[PDB]
Amino acid sequence: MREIVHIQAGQCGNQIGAKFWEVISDEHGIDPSGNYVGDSDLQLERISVYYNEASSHKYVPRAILVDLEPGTMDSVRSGAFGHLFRPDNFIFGQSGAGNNWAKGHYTEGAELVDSVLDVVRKECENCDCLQGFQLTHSLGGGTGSGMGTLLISKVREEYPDRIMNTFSVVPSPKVSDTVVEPYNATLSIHQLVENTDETYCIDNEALYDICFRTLKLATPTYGDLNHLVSATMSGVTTSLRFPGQLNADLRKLAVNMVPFPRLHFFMPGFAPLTARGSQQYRALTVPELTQQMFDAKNMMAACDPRHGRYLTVATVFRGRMSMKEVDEQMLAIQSKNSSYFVEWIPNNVKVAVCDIPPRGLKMSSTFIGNSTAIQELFKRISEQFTAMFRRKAFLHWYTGEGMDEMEFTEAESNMNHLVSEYQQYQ
Amino acid sequence: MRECISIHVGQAGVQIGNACWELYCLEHGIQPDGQMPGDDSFNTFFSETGAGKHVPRAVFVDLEPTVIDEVRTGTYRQLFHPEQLITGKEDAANNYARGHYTIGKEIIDLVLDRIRKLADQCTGLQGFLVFHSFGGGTGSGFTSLLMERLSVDYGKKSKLEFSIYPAPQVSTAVVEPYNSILTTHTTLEHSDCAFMVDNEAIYDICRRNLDIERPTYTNLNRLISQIVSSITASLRFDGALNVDLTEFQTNLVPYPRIHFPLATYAPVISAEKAYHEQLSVAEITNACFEPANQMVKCDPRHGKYMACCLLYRGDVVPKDVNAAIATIKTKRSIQFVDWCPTGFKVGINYQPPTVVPGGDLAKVQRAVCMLSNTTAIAEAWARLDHKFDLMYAKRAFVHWYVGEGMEEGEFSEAREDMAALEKDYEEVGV
Ligand SMILES: Nc1nc2c(ncn2[C@@H]2O[C@H](COP(=O)(O)OP(=O)(O)OP(=O)(O)O)[C@@H](O)[C@H]2O)c(=O)[nH]1
Ligand SMILES: Nc1nc2c(ncn2[C@@H]2O[C@H](COP(=O)(O)OP(=O)(O)O)[C@@H](O)[C@H]2O)c(=O)[nH]1
Ligand SMILES: [Mg+2]
Repeated sequence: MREIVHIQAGQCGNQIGAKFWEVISDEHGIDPSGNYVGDSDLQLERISVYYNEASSHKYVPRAILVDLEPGTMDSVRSGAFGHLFRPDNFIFGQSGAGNNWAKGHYTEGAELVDSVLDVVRKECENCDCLQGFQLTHSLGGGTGSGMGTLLISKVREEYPDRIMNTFSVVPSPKVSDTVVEPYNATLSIHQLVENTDETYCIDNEALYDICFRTLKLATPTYGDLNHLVSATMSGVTTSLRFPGQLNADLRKLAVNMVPFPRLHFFMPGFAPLTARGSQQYRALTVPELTQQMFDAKNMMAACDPRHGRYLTVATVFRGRMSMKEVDEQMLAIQSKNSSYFVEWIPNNVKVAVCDIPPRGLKMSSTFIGNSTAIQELFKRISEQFTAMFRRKAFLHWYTGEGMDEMEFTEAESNMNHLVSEYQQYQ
Repeated sequence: MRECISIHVGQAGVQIGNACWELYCLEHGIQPDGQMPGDDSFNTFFSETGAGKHVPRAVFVDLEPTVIDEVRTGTYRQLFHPEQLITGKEDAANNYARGHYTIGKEIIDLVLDRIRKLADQCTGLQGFLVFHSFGGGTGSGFTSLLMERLSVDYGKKSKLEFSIYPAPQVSTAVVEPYNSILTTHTTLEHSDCAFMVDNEAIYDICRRNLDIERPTYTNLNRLISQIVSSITASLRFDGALNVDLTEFQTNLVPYPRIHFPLATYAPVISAEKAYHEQLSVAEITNACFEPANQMVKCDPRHGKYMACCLLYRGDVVPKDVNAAIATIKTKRSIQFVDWCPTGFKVGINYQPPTVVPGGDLAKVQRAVCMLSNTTAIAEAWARLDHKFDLMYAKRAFVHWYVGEGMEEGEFSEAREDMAALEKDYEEVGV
């Protein structure tokens, strides 16, 4: 039936992908050995979407692991769920990308990608009906950005009408885990603004603030961040993977959420979020989840939606809910928050309600916003890039890899056009 | 003899269809396996096989398997013929283009042929029933296309449809106006009559009048099912006055370009209030003519009544009925268009509106269902056109439709037709 291919970019892509498949394996009750222990038919009903049926009935998740630094993939195989993935779908060469977008994209990753595409074609040929592709990666990483970019390019060229989206880590506004990031971000964003259907911006600082504040934590790690992200992913794919009212296909979401082809960028969000023991003072109702979802503090992207206007909003729900509470809350919210929404698009909300809640919760929901604070992200990125590029810092590496300066110029031009287009509608 | 083929397109149509058919099963004493352990007016809506197995006459169509798979795994899987359940591999994505053109074209032929054989089995065919959401891509496009095809093929066969009218305040999608206007364009050019219902009004009604907690689509569909069942019940049982759908066409359509009868149903009350509430025909009619009890959010007092069709069930004597109608005639808060001497027609049915086990509606020995036209619906069309005018002025989301095979001229033409409809209501309102 309807199927989605998940391509995990190197490093953070593979890690987040690991947690992603862990969550999905928990969702459908799939043992890490590939065995189905699930207690319901809805588990295996349409499960063919993310999984394939083996001869022994063991379920192989449909995914492709791509990294130039196998150490991560080695750690993945060393993981408990590493046995789910057949050794065939592991595709890696051995070199560092050195966080060089050009080196990864043009040279060493290009000697790889063909095999990845072969595997993609295999999976695609094994698809009854292909909805599209999804790419978990990171902006600022050489492999993630370069290889992810090359991959979405080739994949789109191979599958133009198919859905293509990516969950991409975006550079942090204050600190940075690497230098040269603005270059990779700019180039990747250029190729991403032209190539994909949609992309989800997520900054670690936002998740740090959220997890530290909302969930009241002490010493967790990236796993929890990836867990959250994968929870969001599971949410949208849950709307896809289970019955309910106003069931939302991915392209339907893409249709409702994107008025203008070139502005597809979104802000993911999730509810409910409560710390241990503080949950007892909270009640589970649609108003609560909506209050959490529309809270600027719960935005997983670094931004302040208070500055901007919503072009489109999609709130997906999970569990048993009354359509009324949703309707009333959306109406009241849109009513009192007026001027936070674009005036020439009446009814900016897209509602989808799944009857199947996530494990452990009576109800859950996720928030996909569209706003110009993304333009603000593009502003800071453009600024940093301009600062670094003006003095031609680190440029000799990319130039050494055969990357022409005109491409940087073009990328910046397109980014400026993009943010300008964000400012155009406001 | 007199038979009708039901049609359910989209989640709305299918679920409403489910409610409708379970209600039918309850009314005819049939059980999910297609058995019933005088009523041949059920043979009207049900065919039969050598084993005495009674199966419904309907066609379920969803471009995505989704709900229909729930139906296939549902209790009534033993009821419906496996061929009557038709599923594609993906939806219209709230895009009129797909459903009307890109997807449905590879499906609709099958659907049409199945409807044709289903029509071949009929001793006689009065018409069709099309259930869909208004503004939903699948329902909109596919029912537009299907209505065109059916209109071409079956000619003068009555075409009736129950559409869910988009609510003014609340919406499940941003693109609903486009699909809605394209729908009413291509549908108006074909459909004989269309019953408009707005979920918000149903919410207000059930909440306020039924005095219940915040409900879901279920009992909503049950109410719609009650209305539809009341109509078909006017057809499905021998009362004092029996009514053919052609008569609904005759009475509710003074002009070919205007058919949009608004549904209203009374009494609607809690089981507790039913004890204190005295049910009389006059009071029920008074409740029927109440603007708050209408199934659409349009206010009838902003326009005049053109045609009004009242369908009675259970215990009703035409004496106090005509008396009540006169009592209504005396009231000038309710005004009728000047050139219409009388817009009233009264159906009478002996069988009462049976209640569904686990249902929220109180049991009553009588009930009334109004089908009537007003220009307040033109006001609704106006607000719809306004929303569309905005979103179209900014050319939002158009690239989908365009890339998927729609032309801007179609949108323009549709809008022009809407303007024409507005002026039609305006001129007729004189
Ligand atoms: N009254 C009522 N309306 C419904 C119901 N289900 C869906 N709707 C209406 O349908 C609209 C949503 O579009 P759908 O009809 O679900 O579209 P679809 O059938 O899924 O087909 P696609 O648009 O291609 O996905 C909402 O605005 C509702 O008004 C229902 O069970 N009862
Ligand atoms: N959410 C999340 N982000 C990560 C994780 N690991 C790395 N990152 C992000 O990725 C960036 C580092 O880039 P990296 O992927 O290591 O460069 P690459 O080796 O060229 O792909 C940092 O800014 C981090 O924010 C992770 O486990 N979770
Ligand atoms: Mg649908």
